[PDB]
Amino acid sequence: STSQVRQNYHQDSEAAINRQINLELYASYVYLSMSYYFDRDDVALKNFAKYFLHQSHEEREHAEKLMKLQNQRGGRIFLQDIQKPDCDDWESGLNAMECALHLEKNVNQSLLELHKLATDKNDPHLCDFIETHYLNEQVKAIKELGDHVTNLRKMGAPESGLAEYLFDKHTLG
Amino acid sequence: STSQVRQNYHQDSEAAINRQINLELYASYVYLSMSYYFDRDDVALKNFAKYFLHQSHEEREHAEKLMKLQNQRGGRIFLQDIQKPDCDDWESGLNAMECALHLEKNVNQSLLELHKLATDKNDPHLCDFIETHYLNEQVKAIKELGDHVTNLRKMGAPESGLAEYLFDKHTLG
Amino acid sequence: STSQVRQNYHQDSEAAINRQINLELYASYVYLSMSYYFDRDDVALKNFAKYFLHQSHEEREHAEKLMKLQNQRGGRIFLQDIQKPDCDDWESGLNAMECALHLEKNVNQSLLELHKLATDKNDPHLCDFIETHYLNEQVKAIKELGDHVTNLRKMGAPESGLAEYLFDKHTLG
Amino acid sequence: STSQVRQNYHQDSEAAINRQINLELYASYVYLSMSYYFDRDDVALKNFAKYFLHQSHEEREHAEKLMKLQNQRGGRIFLQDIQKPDCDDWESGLNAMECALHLEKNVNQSLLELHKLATDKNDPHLCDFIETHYLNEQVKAIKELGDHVTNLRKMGAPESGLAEYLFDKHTLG
Amino acid sequence: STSQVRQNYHQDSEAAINRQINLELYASYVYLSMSYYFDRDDVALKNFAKYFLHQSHEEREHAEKLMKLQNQRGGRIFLQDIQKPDCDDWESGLNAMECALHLEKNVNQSLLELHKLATDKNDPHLCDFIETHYLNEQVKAIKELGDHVTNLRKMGAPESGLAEYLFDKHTLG
Amino acid sequence: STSQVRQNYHQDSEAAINRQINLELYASYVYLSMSYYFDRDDVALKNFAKYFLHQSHEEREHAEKLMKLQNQRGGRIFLQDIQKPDCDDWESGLNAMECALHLEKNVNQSLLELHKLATDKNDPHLCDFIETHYLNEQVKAIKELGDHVTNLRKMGAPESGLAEYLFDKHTLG
Ligand code: NA
Ligand code: NA
Ligand code: NA
Ligand code: NA
Ligand code: NA
Ligand code: NA
Repeated sequence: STSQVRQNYHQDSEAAINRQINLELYASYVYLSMSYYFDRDDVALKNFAKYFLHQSHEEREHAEKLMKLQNQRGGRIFLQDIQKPDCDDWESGLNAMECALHLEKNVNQSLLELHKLATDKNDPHLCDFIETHYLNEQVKAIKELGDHVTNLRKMGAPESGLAEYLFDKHTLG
Repeated sequence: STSQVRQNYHQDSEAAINRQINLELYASYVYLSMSYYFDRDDVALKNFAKYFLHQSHEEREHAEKLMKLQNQRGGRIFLQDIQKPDCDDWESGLNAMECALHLEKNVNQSLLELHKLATDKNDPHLCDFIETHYLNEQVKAIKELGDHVTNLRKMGAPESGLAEYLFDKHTLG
Repeated sequence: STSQVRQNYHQDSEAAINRQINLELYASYVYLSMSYYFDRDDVALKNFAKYFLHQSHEEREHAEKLMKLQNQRGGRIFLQDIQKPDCDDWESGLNAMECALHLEKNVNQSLLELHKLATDKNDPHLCDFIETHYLNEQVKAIKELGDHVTNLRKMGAPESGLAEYLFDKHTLG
Repeated sequence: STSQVRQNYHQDSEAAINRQINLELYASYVYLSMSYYFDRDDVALKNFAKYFLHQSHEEREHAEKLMKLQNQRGGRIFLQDIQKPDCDDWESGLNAMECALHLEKNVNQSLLELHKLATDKNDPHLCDFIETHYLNEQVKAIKELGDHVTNLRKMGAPESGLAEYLFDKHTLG
Repeated sequence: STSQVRQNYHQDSEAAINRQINLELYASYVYLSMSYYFDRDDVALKNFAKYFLHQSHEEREHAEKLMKLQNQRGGRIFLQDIQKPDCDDWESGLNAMECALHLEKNVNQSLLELHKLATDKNDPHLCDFIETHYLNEQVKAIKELGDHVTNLRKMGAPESGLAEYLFDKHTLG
Repeated sequence: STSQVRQNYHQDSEAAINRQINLELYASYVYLSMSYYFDRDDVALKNFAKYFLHQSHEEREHAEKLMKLQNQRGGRIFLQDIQKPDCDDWESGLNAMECALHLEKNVNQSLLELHKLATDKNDPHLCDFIETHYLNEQVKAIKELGDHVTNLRKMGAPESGLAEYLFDKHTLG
């Protein structure tokens, strides 16, 4: 019943990897919802739409890399429903960037809890996998979203529709 | 409240497009689950894994094209949870191909019901969108999966593990 | 007497690196013996021979990288005899792949014990050297050998000589 | 007052990163002083001058990478005076290489103390940043300077001015 | 004790060159502090950060050219501590440009005092070195910073965060 | 039990080929030990290290060519332990070259005894294999090592560390 490849891979780590797969698929779905909000004819910011669609595809790659890790270590993937995002209408480019920053901090907190579990189960391959492929990516994503929120607030968003239009052209274009 | 672009787009068509978006995202998730089943070390058929991962990414493109249509016609996308697939373990390459054929026939039946609704609401742009981008794609997908099931059964799958290995190398490779 | 470069490098870590050098040279020698078994005229599977000769040369590179680490940290290499492999005749391609999987799991267990010693002696350079250059290589090697054993058993090896011939041509060729 | 990006970044780690920035800027300044000592007309070893000027520019890049890390994690850089180096006249190429080895061991000891603090504050992103970008660089720098000191002493430096001239041409040229 | 190359190089000129080396290293350090202020997530003007980091590296080249001059004329470099800059937080892009203009005028006044000393000691090689490599560079730097301050004030900085964002994109980008 | 390919291949020749395989693997291991001695920070002669590592890899190719010969003639390879080299510390570049000359003369004496056995068992294919692939290689290796020992002794090694440094740069570089 145990996989012939499994070695030093605790059942609690296997279950935490399955929960992280679901959270990465959920973040992919939130960014897909934000992307198509900015494609609506009454919002119409195409480079915001492009930026969040690229983030949706990168979160799906993060989930597929954890599914490959679960099979490489001999664990078994167990998928759950992907809940729908908490908003349908994201209000403004600034509000969506602030929601993305909040989501990325939540994903980063889950990865730090997974690292702590891997360290407590003395699984250095899993600790290094999370440090190499996920933790610096999340620090860079959080710093980029914080810079975007700071620039939109300083330019006068959300009240200034000129600010979001020019940020869409000069920063996200 | 009505979109400034909306013309000849009935609320029942808008709701049926939202249900089809969810079904395409669900099919993407079923094929992602099949792909990583064939990547397990106790199944180990890499070209089956590749074939179903490519199908998962194509179903996500089908869902994003319907989200773009909903915004082009001035409807509003409403997302729902993506339910987890009906199986975790798909048994054999033949059983997964038969499950994919069943899923693609279900998706095709939903598209034929959407076409019938668009014809009854006299929406020729939506009828042509479904004929141009979805109905022939589904007939081709169903005929390719039927050919794969026929070849695997004739070669002696699922009992012959030699049959699935050589089908993985010569048809899916 | 202490090297002028030595810093934060405990004598127990130096001795464990010398034991790991010997185990990597021993694994190189086991794979060289398997390679030339499959080159015999009464076994004659050339791509099995090639696959194990490539593994023998990669294990010698693993040993030379640990010898370079021992000199970079100011430890002193102490070599021991390389024992001959436990078998002369490896029986079949499936039996040799299962023996290789067993050997790679043993090498991985020794590397996990070396990581635990480096963590207990607070030597983060040595922990990171082992995570960066050895632990993911071993997880990938073990998953590839597990996939090869699974495919050979499903195709009907070792009893089916047709199975090993076609695996040699289509997977290892 | 807390940065919007800050997560899992303890104030003691932030202060230790500010001290390491100052030590890397101080090492850049020591190597700049050594470089221009070997450019004097009464010392005149141009490849020693080039080697230490390249080391000065690499230590400034090490300091700027830690300043970028401090902003990526939401800490605040606080700069201090850069003290002048302990020598004006470095005596001979061998004495300067021995002083560089001593300086690089001091920088490495400070990085090992920073790693230990990051491990005690459970900050795996900072532990991995220090292992990935600093600890192996320092082990390589210390082993290269130890090899240079060994070769200059064996060739008869500092008493043999022929030894330093030929080392400048054949090893540093 | 006198260098074999020294000719027509007065001890007061040698000491003034050592003070100018320290001032160029201090200006390099002020611009490095400004650069990383604009890289903070709550300021986030990347092209201001790039512009001041380039100025920091050019001031270090100005210091190294004066160290090369001191050795070419047979004087002896004597380094002093590099004091930390007068600010940690530079407030806004306009305030940092005004501080840079003030710093460059101070550096230019020191170079004009060095030229006057070289003229009073009848050292035409040193007068021409300062005119050729430093005085026109400083007039160009001061005119460029004055143009930047004028444009930022006319666009409405520092109160208009839109002004600094668009200046960062169109003038410094 | 006799191989279907075996013809004119006496059991005493088969056993002598197995002993020569072990001696070539032992010489590979002695040269690997010499290579990493010259990589130590207190010896630090990189081109001596490179020269002996290349010799280690060439002796492993000599052993693998005799394993291929044993299978081509239908004999059975029987491997034995590879004993560790007689020294851990090789003293100086001259002493290691003299030890290599002694080792290569021993390998050549074993090959001349194998040729004499093949001639006494009237096995001209094996005599020609040894003349074509091994005897002139050994005469060239012994003459090159004798030239290296002569040059190092004439330059004043081992007492002159300048001699070994310049031989490492001009002859082995
Ligand atoms: Na992610
Ligand atoms: Na579809
Ligand atoms: Na290995
Ligand atoms: Na450094
Ligand atoms: Na300057
Ligand atoms: Na040989």
